[PDB]
Amino acid sequence: QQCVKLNDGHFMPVLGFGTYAPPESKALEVTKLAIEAGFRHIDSAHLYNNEEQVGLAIRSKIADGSVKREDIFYTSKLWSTFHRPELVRPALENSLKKAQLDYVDLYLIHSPMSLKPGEELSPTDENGKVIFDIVDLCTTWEAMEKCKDAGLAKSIGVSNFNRRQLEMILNKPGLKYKPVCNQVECHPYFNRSKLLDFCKSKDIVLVAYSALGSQRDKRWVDPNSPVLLEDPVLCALAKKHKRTPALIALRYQLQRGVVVLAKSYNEQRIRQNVQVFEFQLTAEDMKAIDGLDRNLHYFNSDSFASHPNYPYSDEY
Ligand SMILES: NC(=O)c1ccc[n+]([C@@H]2O[C@H](COP(=O)([O-])OP(=O)(O)OC[C@H]3O[C@@H](n4cnc5c(N)ncnc54)[C@H](OP(=O)(O)O)[C@@H]3O)[C@@H](O)[C@H]2O)c1
Ligand SMILES: C[C@]12CCC(=O)C=C1CC[C@@H]1[C@@H]2CC[C@]2(C)C(=O)CC[C@@H]12
Repeated sequence: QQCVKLNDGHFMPVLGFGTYAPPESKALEVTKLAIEAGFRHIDSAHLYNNEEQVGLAIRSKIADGSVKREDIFYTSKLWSTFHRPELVRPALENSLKKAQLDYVDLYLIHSPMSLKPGEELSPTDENGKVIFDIVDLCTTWEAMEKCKDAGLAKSIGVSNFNRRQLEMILNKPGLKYKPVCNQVECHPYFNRSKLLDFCKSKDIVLVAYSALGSQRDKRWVDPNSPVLLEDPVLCALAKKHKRTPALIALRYQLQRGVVVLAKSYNEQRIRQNVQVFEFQLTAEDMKAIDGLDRNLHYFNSDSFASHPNYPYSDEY
């Protein structure tokens, strides 16, 4: 409903539902709850191994008449072991086959860190470092363009790119389509203000994940890291507005022109998150939240920090 117009003329709802949870179905149940609560933008990926269940949930809410297909904005992502140009369309077609849909609304390069092709999601060496691939990302992008022209994806964009990595695509000779979006880690402890200003200058929408502080998976999160939603400024703002620290975090993104994802597998929290549209943070609230920035990415593991194209080496 509240939507941004993408640089390709398509529209994306500003609030999105995060479908990923740790390997520990449930995806089916909570995705239907999300749609029932009012979410229209649904975020999945090959990586999540949940596209059958998320696709099922969406089609179920269309079949029962709750929504029409054109009312749902469905995103999947090309996994980093499928960057070689010849793998891209088959990876999209397989995503579509799993979801049982004709097209995705949005197909993303999940990460700028190409990995060796194969059946493993993150092939790693004896030293825990990912086995990386040298495929030119511009050729991956050209294959994404062809997926858009084939009608298999209404829009195409990227995820986890820094400014440099974005400029590589933007500066490609023969570029047909700019990415519509860059989906990146973004929250009050890592607000990406410089990258956000850059994206806006290029008509690229910044889409925030881990907007509620991440699920803190022991596999990649520093257990030392502060819990975002325990932040005392966020909790003081929540008390002032009679909302919750989660709502304060989501609303912050909306007011700075960031499209925001929120994962919840809890029925009460799913319904709560749609309340982000019900209230407004003041100019001073926003400045206070801006002051929380610690440049803190919660995804913080050697396995990927070792990768030559790790986006967090650059200033932004
Ligand atoms: N492109 C990428 O590389 C990338 C990376 C990470 C995530 N993502 C996407 O973004 C989505 C969200 O990111 P995220 O998974 O890191 O999670 P998140 O949205 O930051 O959520 C963190 C935790 O917040 C809790 N929560 C939700 N609403 C709450 C509320 N109102 N009050 C208190 N707690 C609340 C949830 O726990 P409960 O489930 O118990 O409510 C959830 O596990 C993912 O599911 C995925 O779709 C993409
Ligand atoms: C979640 C993830 C996937 C599969 C896996 O095995 C390990 C990780 C941890 C690091 C994540 C990566 C996805 C790519 C990320 C988001 C970036 O662009 C920087 C941090 C990096």
